[PDB]
Amino acid sequence: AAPGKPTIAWGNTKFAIVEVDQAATAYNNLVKVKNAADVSVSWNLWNGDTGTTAKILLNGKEAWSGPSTGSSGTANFKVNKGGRYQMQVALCNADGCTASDATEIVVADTDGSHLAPLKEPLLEKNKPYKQNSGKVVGSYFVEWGVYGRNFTVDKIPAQNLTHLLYGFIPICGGNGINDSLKEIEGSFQALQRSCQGREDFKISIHDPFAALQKAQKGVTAWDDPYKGNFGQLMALKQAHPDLKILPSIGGWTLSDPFFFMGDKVKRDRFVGSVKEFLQTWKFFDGVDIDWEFPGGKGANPNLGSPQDGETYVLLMKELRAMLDQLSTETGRKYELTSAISAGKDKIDKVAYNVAQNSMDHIFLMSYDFYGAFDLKNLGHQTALNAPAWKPDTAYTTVNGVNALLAQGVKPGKIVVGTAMYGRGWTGVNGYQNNIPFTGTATGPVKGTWENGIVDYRQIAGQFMSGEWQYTYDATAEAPYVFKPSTGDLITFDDARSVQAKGKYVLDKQLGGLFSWEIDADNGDILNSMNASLGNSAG
Amino acid sequence: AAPGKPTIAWGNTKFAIVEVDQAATAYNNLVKVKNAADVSVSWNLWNGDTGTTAKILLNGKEAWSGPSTGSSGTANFKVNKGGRYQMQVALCNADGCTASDATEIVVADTDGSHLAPLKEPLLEKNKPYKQNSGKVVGSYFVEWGVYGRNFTVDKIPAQNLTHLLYGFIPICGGNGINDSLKEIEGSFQALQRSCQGREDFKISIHDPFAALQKAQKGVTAWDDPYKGNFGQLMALKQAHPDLKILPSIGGWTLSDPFFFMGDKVKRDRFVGSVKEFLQTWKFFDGVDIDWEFPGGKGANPNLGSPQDGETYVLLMKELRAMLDQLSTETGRKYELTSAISAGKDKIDKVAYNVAQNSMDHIFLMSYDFYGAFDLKNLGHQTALNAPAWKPDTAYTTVNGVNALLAQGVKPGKIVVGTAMYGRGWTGVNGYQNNIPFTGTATGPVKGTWENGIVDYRQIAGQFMSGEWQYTYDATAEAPYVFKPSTGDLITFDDARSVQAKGKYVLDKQLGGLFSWEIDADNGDILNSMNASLGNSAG
Repeated sequence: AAPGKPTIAWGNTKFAIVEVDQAATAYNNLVKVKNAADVSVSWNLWNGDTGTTAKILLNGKEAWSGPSTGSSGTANFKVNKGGRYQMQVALCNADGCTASDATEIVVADTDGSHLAPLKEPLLEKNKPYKQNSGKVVGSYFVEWGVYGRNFTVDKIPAQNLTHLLYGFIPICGGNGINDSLKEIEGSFQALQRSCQGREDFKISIHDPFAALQKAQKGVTAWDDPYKGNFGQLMALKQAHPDLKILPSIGGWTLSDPFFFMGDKVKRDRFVGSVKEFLQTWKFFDGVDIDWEFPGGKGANPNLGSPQDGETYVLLMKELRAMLDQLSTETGRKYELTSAISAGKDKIDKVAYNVAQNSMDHIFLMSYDFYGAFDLKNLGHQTALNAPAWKPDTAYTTVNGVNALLAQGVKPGKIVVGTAMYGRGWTGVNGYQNNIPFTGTATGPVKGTWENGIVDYRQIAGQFMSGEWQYTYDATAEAPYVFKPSTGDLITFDDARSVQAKGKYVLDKQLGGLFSWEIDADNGDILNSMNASLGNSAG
Repeated sequence: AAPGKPTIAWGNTKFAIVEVDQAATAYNNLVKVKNAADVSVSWNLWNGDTGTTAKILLNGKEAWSGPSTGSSGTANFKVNKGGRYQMQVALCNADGCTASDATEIVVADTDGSHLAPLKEPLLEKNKPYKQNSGKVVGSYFVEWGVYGRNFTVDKIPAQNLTHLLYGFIPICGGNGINDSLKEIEGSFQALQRSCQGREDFKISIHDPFAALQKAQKGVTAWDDPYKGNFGQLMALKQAHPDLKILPSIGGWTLSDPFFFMGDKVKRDRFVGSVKEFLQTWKFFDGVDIDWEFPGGKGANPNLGSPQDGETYVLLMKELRAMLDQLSTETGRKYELTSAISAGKDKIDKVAYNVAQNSMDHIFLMSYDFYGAFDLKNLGHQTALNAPAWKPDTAYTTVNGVNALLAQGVKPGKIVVGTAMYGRGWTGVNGYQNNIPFTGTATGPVKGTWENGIVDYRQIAGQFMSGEWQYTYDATAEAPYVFKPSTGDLITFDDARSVQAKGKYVLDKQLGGLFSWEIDADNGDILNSMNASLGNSAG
């Protein structure tokens, strides 16, 4: 007669293709890319003839086969695709096969193929939109917002975005390569711990704890291979297969390494590490280059050179050539984008009309025009246009857009930025005709996380009541709150300015809108971004 | 300054003192008694000075110590007591110690020290009693009731018992030693699989799957070392520390090995295997010996000898001497009990007046007096007394008790049995004066699980309506249902007969009441057992 029915032995059922070492702090030791997961099963025959051949089946397809020589057995085999499988053990003899009940096993991959969709309800005032305009709707998610700000991937109103940028992936390098990090306590040392044993000019993960190890909704079990931001990004991708997730390389304190990329040896090393990073972390859909800024004038006063524009253009052609190869090997579409300065002075330094051919989108940083970094020159930090009182204002969204169009950049490539925070000053005095902006400040406003910067959420929450006057400047197309008693003044974006920006994009045929940073919004800014571009309410 | 704060690495947190191999069917390979569990921890220092010495603390007491030579570490140490501990990793230097947040680890033992109390609500008609009479209230739980009967440890109304007997632990041995098992399909072969490589005359587990591996409430996780009946018995003991759990060795089909114990070599081997079993499975509180029966007349017609009574008495003195040693080594009290035949003919074969000195309780099997095993002689299967119509009836509870008292057994040692099932016949005919019991049967009643036997629950549920007449015989003190049309007749115990038995115990100063088998009751029998002995309603 046919063999008796085997019983799957209790044992581990979660295996990984890409493994994360749990007692490793250096990137190089933290991640192990294998070709396949090593799976193992054991069975007991409590009752009956043990058959003559034992088989392991994954979804009814044989993964292993061997002689059934006893009451218990163990099979070791390799699984090369991530997913959840129904595993069965079958005992066979000339009279037939007897299969065990199925046990589900999990083969993890950076695909997020083994995960359940992270599908969370929209919070605060976020409202549902359908992404039907065909315009980009983007925002940045910051790796460190998981601590004090406590804004985790599960809180992102994901259906309201087309593009999610992850700030920020660092470039390895010590003294001389990453000095701007030193201004932030423990930041420089964390990068040297993460980069131990790794070559300078290779990409790494800044905070491996927040990125891969912190338990977050959906990746809370001890044995989940991927936890933290990466693990929830994999799951969110299961839930929204259309959302493009781009790693952002660079930023204000992480831009120093780009200034050395004039050396091709270093550039090729960098480009090869990014190819490797995308092959390691499969849920990412391309790369975002946030070099602040070719020519200098970023965090480090000692860097900047006239060669910068050329290295920038070569870097984009080369990344594009590696993304094009990756695309054809994998069958996916990889995007190459870049966040650039909106100042005409910085735009002038690069040949965007040339660089645009390697790029999918150009994220125009049309924010930070004015702030507590300047106490003498007050103005609208993100206005579309120049104010009435100073028509020649240099820093304007339109000046930014016009500079690029002038170079020959196609309008469709340009994604306009919106701020989800305001910048302010305290002690504004000596203003004329009631425009506090004509006065001078004595300091920076008390901020949410840090001085001079305020989360929109808190602006919306506390500063639109009490002594706070509110004015919507309709010439510049920008709002501002002012508290006369203390001279506190804040420049920010609101649902109306965002609407002005959204209509502008439509009129000029620009590419979409993006914002910095999603954690700071209460939903008003994102709702407005979606609405103004013509996305349908869901 | 003091070291930074370490982060416990994700990893296994469940270790075992006594380990169960998960791909082993033979008792000898299934269980491994170690002196201590082997515990392991890893940590990462994401931020700060790694200190100079690393320590592992279990509830603030150091378990391991070593040089802190980096950002990550691993400690391996031994824990010798089961329990749940708050584990912390601390980094120390001359400026102070910095302790991690606590991670709970589980060190499993057969104590059930690592488990949460299995504290389940009473089901069906079970009502709560306080065990204040000081009388024994016992019942048997059968290992195989977990399948078809589907009665698991979580369904036992545990607060309503003083003693729980687990049926049945087998004695190893093949051809000639365990032939009675052969009458039950696969039973003999299961014992040979369990006993592979183990000496004849050593105790084993019949069904290791039901006993240790079947997922049951409270022991459902893959990594719980103890699942099945044993695992839930450990947990139930956490919940009811006062309930005595006794393994029952023997029974109807497992009694054959006792007949060879006249050879001391075999007896000593048996006694040593039981000491070992109690040291392995710590939630057990002594041993129950169910030798059916010294002198023969059990399942095997080829066994029985006049020496049996002597071997029985020696076996009890020797078990007692090993339990007395175990008690003093552990500081616990171990009970030695025995289930014996209530027939005067079988009682006469042993010197109970002598054996009683080694025994805590004698479970008098005052049930099975009559059944479908005899179609010509009908009678009350568990009556206290003789019926009016046959005053000389041999098989009676009182005849059973009287035989022992006559031998000199102390009344206090005697625990009277109650049935939680009925035995019946079909086609009763030729009865006189309306007593179906004066007729003859033609077969056995259709039973619940098997022919001739009915669960009380089903008697209570289906046969006290319809054509079923009901009569309570107040002379014998026993009820019976009869269906005249088919001649179906059933003898059983009910709440009134149990009350009669309970008052008898009180009057005669007997030890308590016990029943066979708890799965079959709906609560009526147990309620009555508790009530009749004078236990207070809770």
